[PDB]
Amino acid sequence: GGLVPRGSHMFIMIGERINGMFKDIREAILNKDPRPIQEWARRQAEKGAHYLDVNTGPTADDPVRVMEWLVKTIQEVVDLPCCLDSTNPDAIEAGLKVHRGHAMINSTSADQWKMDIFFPMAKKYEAAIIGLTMNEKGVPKDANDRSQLAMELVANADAHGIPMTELYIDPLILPVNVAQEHAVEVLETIRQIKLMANPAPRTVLGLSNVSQKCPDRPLINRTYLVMAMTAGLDAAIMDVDDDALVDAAATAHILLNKEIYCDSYLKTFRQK
Amino acid sequence: GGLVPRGSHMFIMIGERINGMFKDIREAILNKDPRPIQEWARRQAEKGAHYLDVNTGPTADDPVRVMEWLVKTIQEVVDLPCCLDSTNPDAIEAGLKVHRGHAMINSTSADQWKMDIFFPMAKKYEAAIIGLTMNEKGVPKDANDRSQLAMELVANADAHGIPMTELYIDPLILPVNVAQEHAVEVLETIRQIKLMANPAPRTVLGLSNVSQKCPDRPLINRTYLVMAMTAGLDAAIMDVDDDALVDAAATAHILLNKEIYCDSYLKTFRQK
Ligand SMILES: Nc1nc2c(c(=O)[nH]1)N[C@@H](CNc1ccc(C(=O)N[C@@H](CCC(=O)O)C(=O)O)cc1)CN2
Ligand SMILES: Nc1nc2c(c(=O)[nH]1)N[C@@H](CNc1ccc(C(=O)N[C@@H](CCC(=O)O)C(=O)O)cc1)CN2
Repeated sequence: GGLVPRGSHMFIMIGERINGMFKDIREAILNKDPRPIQEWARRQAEKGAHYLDVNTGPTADDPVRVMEWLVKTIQEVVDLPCCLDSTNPDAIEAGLKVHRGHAMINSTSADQWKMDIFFPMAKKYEAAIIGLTMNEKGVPKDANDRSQLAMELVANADAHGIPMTELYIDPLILPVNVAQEHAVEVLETIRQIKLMANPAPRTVLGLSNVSQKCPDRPLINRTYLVMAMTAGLDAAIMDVDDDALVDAAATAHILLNKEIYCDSYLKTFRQK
Repeated sequence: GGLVPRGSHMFIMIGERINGMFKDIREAILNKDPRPIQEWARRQAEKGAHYLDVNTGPTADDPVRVMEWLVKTIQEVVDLPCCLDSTNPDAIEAGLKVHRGHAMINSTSADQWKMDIFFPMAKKYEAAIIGLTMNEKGVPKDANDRSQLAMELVANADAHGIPMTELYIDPLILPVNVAQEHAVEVLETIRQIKLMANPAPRTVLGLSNVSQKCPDRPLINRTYLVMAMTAGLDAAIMDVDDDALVDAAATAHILLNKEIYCDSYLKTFRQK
């Protein structure tokens, strides 16, 4: 370490776009139209996503059915794993049941009853699992307070036999315009997490959160991603359709010496 | 700390452009034409530089006279301090003698006879001083080996009564295409330096080195600057004419919480 990364694993890009918070996805789900879902699956895959996040959004429909449908629909057209994005454990498990390959669970909080439910499920289905550094008492402001919750996630994951390489800790980034002070604490938390065990737990962020409902988001997203990667970030749920963002990531990845430099590294990175 | 900065000092931009390695500067110096020097002084000032680097470049002329002339010529049209960029101590001192305000000396190596000459000169003229993490044995590859030389710089500066706030340690960045492995070690060195004393020594880089004689430099420069700033960088000799670079810096500066967020932060940053 500290800033010299222990490993050289490719940065993991999790395409954010198949998420019922978006109208087109919400309506495709309403009309059970698989076309918009498959279009976004293909697009994200073509941009180099390693996982596709899958989030039902708000719905009065049975989320179990919706999640199932999304997963099957996506995996019908691309050979990519899903990052199953829900607080509903039955929605998650339904997705895991029809999922081809190793999925990612998104996510468990540091709440004990959440951990007790989600960890055995990741173990059972051999899925990676995201653990958010938060509980019912809320999201901690301080890096140190986030880190405690991180420690608690590590302990529980390990207690379920889940390897650290399968555990992705999310310190929860918040919009810089209304929660500016969090952004730097998150960086420091990422650094701390990378110290917690050997091998270390991985780290992940909902990157776009940092600019949500801010003006001129693309600059802010790509700046923060570079900062986070520097701090040790292993993965991000992010807009893989943003070419400038992915260029930024590929450049940081080279500058961290995790992939051998060549003149065509911007392309190389997207294939990896 | 660690990544949460102790302070909130504005990032220090040192305009790189008045440097005899550039033909127009070299020729302005040859013809003793003050116009190109003053033009670049004004331009850089308008882009928000806090210092202007001043480097004679290669010349068969008396560097003492050249440096004097450059400093007077620059300060004739802008109210900015100079970052006097030479290995010739008499060139440096000549510049310090005619310099208006507090200059920066660029630089001393960790060579003992260099330190013994340059440190008393900074003290005497009340100039900030850059110390490069290198000596006659060469530039160390490892962060740890760079850090030792950093430690030696701190010790000597302190032994001359120079405050840490006046000492800028340069771990020497090298082009990523031929010395890729250095870039991450430099980051780790910056982090380490920020730990060496209280208050900590400052840090600085010749940023453009990272892409020198590489294709598509602007992306690489701005990515690395963001990484370096994240690691703790306080200043950089850089191309302040590169708007994308300065946007990148301003965004990182906000994300580090060193300046209160507002929607117009890209402008705000350039005035500060
Ligand atoms: N583990 C984890 N999972 C997450 C998040 C996280 O943090 N951590 N955060 C979220 C990450 N995904 C997104 C997806 C889109 C946006 C986004 O920004 N949406 C547009 C929608 C615009 C439109 O509707 O057209 C907006 O402006 O609000 C933000 C985060 C959801 N999942
Ligand atoms: N303390 C310190 N001082 C420094 C450096 C450093 O590290 N540390 N490194 C240098 C930083 N300044 C520059 C200025 C320009 C360029 C640059 O890249 N020049 C163009 C010139 C093109 C042209 O001639 O038109 C090029 O392509 O080579 C690189 C570093 C000099 N001073």
